[PDB]
Amino acid sequence: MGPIQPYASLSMPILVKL
Amino acid sequence: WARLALTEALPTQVANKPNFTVPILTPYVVDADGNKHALPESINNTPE
Amino acid sequence: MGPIQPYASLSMPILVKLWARLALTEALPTQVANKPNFTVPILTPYVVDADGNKHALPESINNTPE
Amino acid sequence: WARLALTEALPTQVANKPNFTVPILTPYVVDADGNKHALPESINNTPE
Amino acid sequence: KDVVIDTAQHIEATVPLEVIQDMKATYDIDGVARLSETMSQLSSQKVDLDIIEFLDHEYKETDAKYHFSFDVFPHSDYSAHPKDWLEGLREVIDHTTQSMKNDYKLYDVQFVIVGNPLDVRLIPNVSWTFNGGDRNADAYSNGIKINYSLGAASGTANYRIIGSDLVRQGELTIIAIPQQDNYKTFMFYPYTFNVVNGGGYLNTRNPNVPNMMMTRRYTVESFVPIIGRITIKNNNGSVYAR
Amino acid sequence: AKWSDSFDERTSAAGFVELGSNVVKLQDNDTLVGQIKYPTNGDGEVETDTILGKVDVSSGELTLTSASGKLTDVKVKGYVASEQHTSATNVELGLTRKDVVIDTAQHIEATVPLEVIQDMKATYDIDGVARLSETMSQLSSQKVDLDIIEFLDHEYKETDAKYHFSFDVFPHSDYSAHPKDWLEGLREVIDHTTQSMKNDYKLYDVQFVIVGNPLDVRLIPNVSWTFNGGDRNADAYSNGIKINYSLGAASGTANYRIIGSDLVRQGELTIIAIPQQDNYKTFMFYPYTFNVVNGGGYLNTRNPNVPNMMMTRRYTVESFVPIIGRITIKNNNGSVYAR
Amino acid sequence: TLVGLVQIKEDIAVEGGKVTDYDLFTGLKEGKEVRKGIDRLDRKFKIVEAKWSDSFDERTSAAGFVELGSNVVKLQDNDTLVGQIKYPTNGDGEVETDTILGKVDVSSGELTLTSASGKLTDVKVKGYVASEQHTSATNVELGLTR
Amino acid sequence: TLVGLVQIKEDIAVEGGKVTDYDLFTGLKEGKEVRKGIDRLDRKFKIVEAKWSDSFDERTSAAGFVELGSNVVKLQDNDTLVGQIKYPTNGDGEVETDTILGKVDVSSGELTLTSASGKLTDVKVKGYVASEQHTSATNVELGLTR
Amino acid sequence: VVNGGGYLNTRNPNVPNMMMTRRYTVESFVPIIGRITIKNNNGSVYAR
Repeated sequence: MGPIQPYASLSMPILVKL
Repeated sequence: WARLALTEALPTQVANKPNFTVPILTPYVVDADGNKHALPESINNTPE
Repeated sequence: MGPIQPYASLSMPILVKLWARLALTEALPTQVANKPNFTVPILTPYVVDADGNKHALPESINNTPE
Repeated sequence: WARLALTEALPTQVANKPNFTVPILTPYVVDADGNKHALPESINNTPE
Repeated sequence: KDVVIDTAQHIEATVPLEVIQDMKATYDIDGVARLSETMSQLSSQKVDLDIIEFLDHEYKETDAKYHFSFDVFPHSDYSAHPKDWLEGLREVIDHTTQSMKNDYKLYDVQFVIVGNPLDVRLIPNVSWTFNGGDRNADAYSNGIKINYSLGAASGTANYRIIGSDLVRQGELTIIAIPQQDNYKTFMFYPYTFNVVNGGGYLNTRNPNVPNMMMTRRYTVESFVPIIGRITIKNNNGSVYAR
Repeated sequence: AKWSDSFDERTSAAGFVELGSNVVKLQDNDTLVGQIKYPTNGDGEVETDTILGKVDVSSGELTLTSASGKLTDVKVKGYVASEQHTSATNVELGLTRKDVVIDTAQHIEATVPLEVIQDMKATYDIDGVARLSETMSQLSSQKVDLDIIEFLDHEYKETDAKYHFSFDVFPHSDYSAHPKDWLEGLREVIDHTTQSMKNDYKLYDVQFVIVGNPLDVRLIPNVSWTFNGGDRNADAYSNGIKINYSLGAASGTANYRIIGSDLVRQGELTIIAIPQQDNYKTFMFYPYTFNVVNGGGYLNTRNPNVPNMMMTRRYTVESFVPIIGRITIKNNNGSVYAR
Repeated sequence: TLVGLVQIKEDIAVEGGKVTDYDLFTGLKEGKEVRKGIDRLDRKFKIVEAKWSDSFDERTSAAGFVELGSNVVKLQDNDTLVGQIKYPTNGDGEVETDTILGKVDVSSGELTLTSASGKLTDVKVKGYVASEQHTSATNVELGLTR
Repeated sequence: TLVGLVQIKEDIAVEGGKVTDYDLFTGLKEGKEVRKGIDRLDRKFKIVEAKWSDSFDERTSAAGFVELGSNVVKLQDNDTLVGQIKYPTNGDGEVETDTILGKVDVSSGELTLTSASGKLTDVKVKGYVASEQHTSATNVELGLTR
Repeated sequence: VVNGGGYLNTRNPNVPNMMMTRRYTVESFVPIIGRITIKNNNGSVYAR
């Protein structure tokens, strides 16, 4: 919905560089 | 109709939330000027 | 740390609003209306004054100079 | 030194994360023209 | 005397699909189980704000026949503790109670007193009591009842004192309720309480999506107004700062 | 309604007429008949009589007025029957979030050389670091509680004194009784702020706490003395005195748990709502962490060349909704028997 | 006044509502309370009083600072400052002109990016120089007299 | 082009360096594409192109719209959009002026407001009208010949 | 998929239309992609 503030949750892996 | 095997190209992990984020971890090196450079790409050129 | 982007988590309570206390339905006497429109009859007596017009009775024999 | 008792003057839940958010949930109305009003506020008034 | 119960306003909550999939996933809240209990509480306060507008309207019809002012500020030569001056409010109640039973000739009436809980606190004038202030035992208003719903038994009437914060502070209101069914003073008529889960009924704003509609039909009527108003003056707590 | 000669008797002039209790409600066959007596003159009380014969078809929505006298307009009041959906009321949920970010507070340190530790162990037998740890541990502990008073000072001023109810210890100029019993009236400014907060916030599960100076909070229990035989050996160095610092109170208005502390300034009480519902939240203290750095690692800022201890306290305190009131106690200096 | 973090300068004189890269550690002397390039702003920074070109002081009867009561623009996520507020233009007129201010600041770089759609003149802020490292502390060494 | 969400208009005029309370649902066919005050904007809003006062296109050799290559301003948390944008000023002689845009928009009120910290002419947004409320969709229909 | 029950149509809203939705997003964290432009594949290898 519009007036409900969106909460971006946190997925688990941390994506290290190579 | 056409057959659809093109959706098996990319890896599909099924979501559970319509909005979520993922972090990335990048190491840096400062240069005594404050200008940090991203590490594992800036030491990949031989005139170091 | 500065360059680390902070991530605010989500605490478990939901923090509702607060409604008032309702007790005024207990104040007035009530009875369920089975019909959406009705009438009440008001029976009242009269005294014709013996000179013409009538007066409503139990509010005209209350003052002592009768 | 002074005696200390104001850690019991207000409740103390310990915090594991150093940065978190709490949500609040409020209802609304529409006033039949588009704009909203907070619901337990605009109702608790006798000239309704 | 006629009594008509008309159709009231519908309360209805628009419920799409993605508003339910998102709130169940992001926050674990239901839009069908929280908007419903919101729709009930909004409808349950129409019937408790109509009464306050009713008694404010019905007292205005009598043109202030039973209007007996009380002053929390004691008189200029009272000269005792101003707590026991608030025992005067018990006999401004009984003076306007007997004024009702004298004019309307009532001898079987139970009375009810509605008013602000800041204002009806002056009726018992109950003093404090003390104990040990330990954090291990905090009684979060465990025994608190006598500021919202109090019983009374004077020598002139019985009372069924009601305190709710919705009515404005400053005045009291005394309603006569006779148990003799022939005589009637103020009657509340709840007709029906109807709720549909869509059921073919559309929405007013966005008709393309489902909605849960509800309404309740009711009215409240006054055959003869027996109502009094005790204007409590200077109850802002400044009786000691003067 | 307003005729061609009518007085309002609310804004008295040539205006409308209040139809007090002789309104014309809709009868059967949707007709409106009423024999009413409108006033004409204020100092004359003419009371001209008239009648309003009216009909209106409801589904046909047209009204039809006639009157035998002289009309100018009638102020009516009705609604639209909400059977055919044309206007309903909608409710929707709105949601926002509030952040409780905790950050690095000020760390305290104690610069400790080597030749000052043996200089205290020799002469005075003073432990140089166990008199500096508890010096730090009492400074950080009083830094927290001085911040709490600063928190309730500033986050009361953002309520714009909504519950600023004063009180005088000097009784009124026509009181004429013992001023010891005038202090009983403090309990009815306390119970007046309390009921004033349960009416603008509609909560009934409170544990209203009172913080205040022990000069000011002494007037709340108003306890009297007791006497005993003054033996010179069995004296009790404040053995049973605890009712001026931590006392429980149970009024008829709400329950209480008062707090007496000498850190706050004399002259003002402070009421704070604490509800037992985990949903609603008035005030909350959030202690994050507290750790000591034993010497190694961190340097010093005043003189970096020597070793030093280190201690920090990570915490914050937050106000979700500010239910806080202030009772200004006036003229409390023990000078009532001097005027 | 003694124990606590360092208070940054209150005044930020934003010209035209449009200052970019404002030096937040201005007026702090180098070394003993700030180390520019080493220390960061705390994430407790907020604005408290913002004065437009058409404000009202609401404490005096002049065009002054609008003390933002319970609508302070504080550090949200992504280290930015967004807030929609209304300020009275006239005293007894009760105009309540809307102007949103949205900006982002950098913690390590001590720069703000103050941008307002209306006519902003300055803003009074409340931020701390964080003490993740040492730039200042308090020392508690004893003393004795007989 | 057949099945998809209803795309909003692209060209937004941000003259004067900023814009406030811009209606984003303009240009749409009102009634069957969108219903103002009923349905919202979707949270996929992002800017794909911008154009400052002295910019360079680098697709044609003219002072035109600047493509944002992998530095587009996505809709971040709490519906605000910030971005540290570096843009080319000239062609072979790249002066490379920099200008930050940071902004907020409400999904419910379909109202964007953009503010740059320098000089800006216009921008080219790219967003979809939300299909949470059943405003318009695609309709499949059977047909038959012999 | 919602086989009727509340969701009206947008062309003719007076008939019981069924409705079906499917929401998804594909996103690229880092773009590792290579393209091969195969030229002259129109069977004229031997006609030439």
